[PDB]
Amino acid sequence: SMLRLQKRLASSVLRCGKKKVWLDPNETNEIANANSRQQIRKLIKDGL
Amino acid sequence: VRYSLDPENPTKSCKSRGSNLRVHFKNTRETAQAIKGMHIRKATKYLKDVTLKKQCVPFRRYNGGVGRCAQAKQWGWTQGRWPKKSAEFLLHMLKNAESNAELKGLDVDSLVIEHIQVNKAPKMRRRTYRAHGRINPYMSSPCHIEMILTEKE
Amino acid sequence: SHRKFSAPRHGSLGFLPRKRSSRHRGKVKSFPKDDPSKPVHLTAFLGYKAGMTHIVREVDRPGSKVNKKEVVEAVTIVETPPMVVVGIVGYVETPRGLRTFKTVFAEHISDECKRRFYKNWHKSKKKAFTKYCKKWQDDAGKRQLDKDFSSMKKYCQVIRVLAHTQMRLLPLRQKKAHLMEIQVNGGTVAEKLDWARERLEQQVPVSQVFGQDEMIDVIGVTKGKGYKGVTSRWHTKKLPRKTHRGLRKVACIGAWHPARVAFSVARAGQKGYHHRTEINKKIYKIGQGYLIKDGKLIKNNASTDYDLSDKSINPLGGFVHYGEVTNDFVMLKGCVVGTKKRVLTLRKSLLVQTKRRALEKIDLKFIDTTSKFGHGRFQTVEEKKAFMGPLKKD
Amino acid sequence: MKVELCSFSGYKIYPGHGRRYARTDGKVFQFLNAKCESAFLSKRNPRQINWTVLYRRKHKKGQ
RNA sequence: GAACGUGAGCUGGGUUUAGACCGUCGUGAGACAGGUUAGUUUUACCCUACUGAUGAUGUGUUGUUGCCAUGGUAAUCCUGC
RNA sequence: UCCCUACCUACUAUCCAGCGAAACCACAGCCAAGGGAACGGGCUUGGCGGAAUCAGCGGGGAAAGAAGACCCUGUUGAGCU
RNA sequence: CUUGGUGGUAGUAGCAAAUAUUCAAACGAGAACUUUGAAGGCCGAAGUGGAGAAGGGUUCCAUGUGAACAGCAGUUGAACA
Ligand SMILES: [Mg+2]
Ligand SMILES: [Mg+2]
Ligand SMILES: [Mg+2]
Ligand SMILES: [Mg+2]
Ligand SMILES: [Mg+2]
Ligand SMILES: [Mg+2]
Ligand SMILES: [Mg+2]
Ligand SMILES: [Mg+2]
Ligand SMILES: [Mg+2]
Ligand SMILES: [Mg+2]
Ligand SMILES: [Mg+2]
Ligand SMILES: [Mg+2]
Ligand SMILES: [Mg+2]
Ligand SMILES: [Mg+2]
Ligand SMILES: [Mg+2]
Ligand SMILES: [Mg+2]
Ligand SMILES: [Mg+2]
Ligand SMILES: [Mg+2]
Ligand SMILES: [Mg+2]
Ligand SMILES: [Mg+2]
Ligand SMILES: [Mg+2]
Ligand SMILES: [Mg+2]
Ligand SMILES: [Mg+2]
Ligand SMILES: [Mg+2]
Ligand SMILES: [Mg+2]
Ligand SMILES: [Mg+2]
Ligand SMILES: [Mg+2]
Ligand SMILES: [Mg+2]
Ligand SMILES: [Mg+2]
Repeated sequence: SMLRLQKRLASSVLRCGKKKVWLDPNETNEIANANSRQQIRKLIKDGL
Repeated sequence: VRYSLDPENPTKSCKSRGSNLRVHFKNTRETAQAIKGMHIRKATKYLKDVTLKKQCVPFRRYNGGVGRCAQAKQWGWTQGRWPKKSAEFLLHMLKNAESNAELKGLDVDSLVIEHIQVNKAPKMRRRTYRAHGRINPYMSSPCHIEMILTEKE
Repeated sequence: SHRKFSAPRHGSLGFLPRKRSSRHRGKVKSFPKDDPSKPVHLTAFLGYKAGMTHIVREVDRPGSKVNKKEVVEAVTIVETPPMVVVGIVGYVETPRGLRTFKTVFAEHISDECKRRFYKNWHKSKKKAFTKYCKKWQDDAGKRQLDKDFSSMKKYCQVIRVLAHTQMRLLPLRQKKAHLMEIQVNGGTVAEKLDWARERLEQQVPVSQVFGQDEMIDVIGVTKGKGYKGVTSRWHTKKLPRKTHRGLRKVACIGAWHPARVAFSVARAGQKGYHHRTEINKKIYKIGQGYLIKDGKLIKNNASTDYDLSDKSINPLGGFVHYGEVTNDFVMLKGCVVGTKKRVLTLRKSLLVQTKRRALEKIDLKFIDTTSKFGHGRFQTVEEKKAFMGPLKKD
Repeated sequence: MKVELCSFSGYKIYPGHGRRYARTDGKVFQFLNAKCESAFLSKRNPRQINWTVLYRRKHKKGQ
């Protein structure tokens, strides 16, 4: 739907360019409902 | 409301119109002539053929610069084009036209399209910038449509 | 003012409707005025342009420096398979013109020729000349035919014959036959008529019509080259480098006060696909085609008197853009108009050709058969096999 | 028609093609094509080149 | 010869702008059918015109092979025996 | 550079879908001679004439351009001597 | 002449500066241009990068919208709420 925000935050967390971030295309609707940094740190530990 | 031409037998006919349509005026006039006598079922197909550059429209009055094509020879003219945009609009207008007939209680597969007429509308305007600090206008040419169906087998 | 340095003009005004021809096949505009001294014969024929090749010959012209020498000379191949007679048509002479009097077709017409009378064959039912052929299966039809022939005995002066091509045998893609009118120049009209009536529905080869060391007039359409600017069309001078608005132009057209522009001035347009007439083309050789005898076919066309080797005119890997030349042909000197696979209308000479050169006798020593598809270096395959040897694939 | 031989390639030259080259010393040479001509002017020794006859001759190929 | 043909066809060496050098004249500002060198060359998509290209009326419809009234027009000169 | 022109490549122009200006415009727009403000698109007398249209083309429309800067007049001025 | 309005010219001229896009999937009425992934390219540390000054002044961020604007469209945006 729209995930540029999440890519941006992911890059700020990992301290790299968003050029390197790989997301799972399948769990799109699951990512879209993130909207927050701790919740992303949760997805990192989860491994998506 | 007052239409230009009153139908001869209101029981047989239905009305429909459409106001302030962002389309080129000149395209819609000639495409409107070819269809004028035809059957409704032939036209809704016919216009779809235009979308695929299968059957042309002959450009008679507004013919300045227009290139020649082979399919026009059915109509008896050289110049023709396949103007997509004008088709898509007055295909919405027939469906809206037909449904309204259903309320009046008529058979669709006898309806001949008796009349159609275009009018110019109030122009919009944006501007384009040119050399030596000169600002010309860059104006739209929108159009008013209206049509009248009659049953004819 | 006057032009300083006078110079001859570029081009000819006598051709200058440089336009695409409606017709594709060359019309024979004017045939010769026939004369009784000779017996009856046909004036014209229909060939096809295959390709080109070399020739070698000892020449005999006393007075020239090249006397007793072996020159070479370039030649074209025009495939002219036999044509089929299917009709006559009369032509009365008037002070207005030469009105067509009465055309008479035959009973049975082939489907190659029937193809011409329809635009879309697959669609059509092929119902042509059915109700007409009835005249050839009733008393009354042949009776009106006899009336027709008797009228043509009386009043008609000139007679042309309708002879179509046998395109089926050729490799080309089109199956649609070319019809054509052929004037007869011979004796009296009666004789001319009974001869064609005799030959109706019959084959006609070329050995009948033409002979060796004859001058003929070749007609045909030029190889078109599309749009070309005035420089390439009329061949003017280029302008120099410093020009602002281009140099491949003609700068001044005309004067002021002849306020129009004249028709003589060179403009831009179509080049080629003009109808054209080459004259004085000598027939060096009518080679016989492929024909079967004793089971096996005999195809050694190019075996000459001095070489006595089996090769045919067919070169290695076929003639380019054509096929296999099985039918009879002619071997003309020099170029001729038109591209490959292009129809080429041959005609007998109007003028009485009688010079030292026109009476010259031809004796061929060698015909080159080497490939045109690149620098060929082998006449025939067995010579190749010897020079190279056995290959890996075998 | 003396079907002259090519100096370089060793091929049999047929009448109409090819191009003779007559030098100031004498020594009239025949060449089949510019490929031979260019090698001739750059003075490359033909005995090394595979497609020539002298190679297959030198190394005793065939027979 | 044709707007001393022909610049929205070129070029811009010279004449004929502004900068500067010389000789003579003029007290001077300046001058010279007296020399010298450097110096922005605009627009075509209109109408017609010509070029080439589709096409049009009439023969009931459609092909076919054909006819010519009109326009255009072409060859040139030289050498040797 | 020229005798002497040829070929190739990209971007366009070309055709299409979408979107879409302006300068200019008395009416209009086939020719010869004639007389006429002494070089006419219209007049006279002659030659003639056939729908609607496309890509090019630069002969004409004394084409557009900017109330002529050279010249003259002005009982109009400024800069300088 | 002044202001205001409308024509032909025209659905034409035109939307050509610096190599480039292609396949599938998702929301959605509708997708050449949105997003993700995949593949191919470029800027090639005197940068099409990361940070500041003068200067602009809420354009920053999120959610929703699809009238008008972004010289085609747009489910997008420095537009609107
Ligand atoms: Mg018009
Ligand atoms: Mg045009
Ligand atoms: Mg602009
Ligand atoms: Mg002279
Ligand atoms: Mg220049
Ligand atoms: Mg070839
Ligand atoms: Mg002049
Ligand atoms: Mg100029
Ligand atoms: Mg001029
Ligand atoms: Mg000067
Ligand atoms: Mg002094
Ligand atoms: Mg004539
Ligand atoms: Mg478009
Ligand atoms: Mg005038
Ligand atoms: Mg002009
Ligand atoms: Mg002028
Ligand atoms: Mg003034
Ligand atoms: Mg004045
Ligand atoms: Mg005064
Ligand atoms: Mg006075
Ligand atoms: Mg004063
Ligand atoms: Mg254009
Ligand atoms: Mg265009
Ligand atoms: Mg640009
Ligand atoms: Mg570019
Ligand atoms: Mg680079
Ligand atoms: Mg930054
Ligand atoms: Mg922001
Ligand atoms: Mg867009």
